[PDB]
Amino acid sequence: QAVKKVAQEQKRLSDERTKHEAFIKQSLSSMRTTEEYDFFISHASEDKEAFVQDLVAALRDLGAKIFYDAYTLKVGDSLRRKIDQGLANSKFGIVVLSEHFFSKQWPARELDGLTQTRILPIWHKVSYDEVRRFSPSLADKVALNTSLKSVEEIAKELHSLI
Amino acid sequence: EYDFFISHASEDKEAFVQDLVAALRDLGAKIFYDAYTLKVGDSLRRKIDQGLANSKFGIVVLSEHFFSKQWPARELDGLTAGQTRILPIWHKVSYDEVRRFSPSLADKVALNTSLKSVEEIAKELHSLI
Repeated sequence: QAVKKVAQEQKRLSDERTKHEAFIKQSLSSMRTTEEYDFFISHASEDKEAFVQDLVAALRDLGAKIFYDAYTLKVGDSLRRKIDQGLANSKFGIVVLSEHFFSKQWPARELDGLTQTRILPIWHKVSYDEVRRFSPSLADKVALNTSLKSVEEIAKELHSLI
Repeated sequence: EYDFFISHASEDKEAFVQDLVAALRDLGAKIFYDAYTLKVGDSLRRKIDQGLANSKFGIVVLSEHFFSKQWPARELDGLTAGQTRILPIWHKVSYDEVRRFSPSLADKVALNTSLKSVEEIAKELHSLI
């Protein structure tokens, strides 16, 4: 009888997951509907070899043009000026939201300013409470998750913007 | 008997487990966790079997520290199965890196701390009484 409630929870979790995938796909459709390069990707020094390499390896196979060596954050400058120089070069921009990213200690106003738009944040190995601590607004809104989709699926989803 | 039991790595007990146990105790549920913290040399399947006997439901928290303990593949793929009384919780872990250990566990949907808050996960767990 105890398993039945686990089944009910299972069904609820499944419906919620369905709604979430629908939401992000609907926002990307509105984003595409609304530059020499396709994407640029802002990340920390620690995430570069770990996740970013795999993502650009995934996107370049689909035929996307990216450059990630340029946009490594040293945590010594403004986030705004780093995302605007990339919007001048690329069609879209990606920010990898991780523990290494939040450890740089960025001004609240800039994180509040990260949120049609051409910028797409990707949650990588973070909890909701943790993101809510640095900026509750950034955590409240929707973004891509590495906990929900594989790197390859994420790459296809991004490629739908071009 | 107890309501839940929550197995976990020794590293996540102060970061997430203490918070969840606190939240679930604030909701009137009785759970125990210090007895079900696992060492690198353990049998996952037998440990959960001890857990389903002194409590009604079981919780496994899937984190980098949990996977750093190299469990057998058969014991992660067995978390899934058959009637199921166990509830996995994803905490700060990537999809692809779960696949490295168990694809069957990665395709199964579970509670995700990147989606809900600890208080929200607590309520959502309390719905099972």
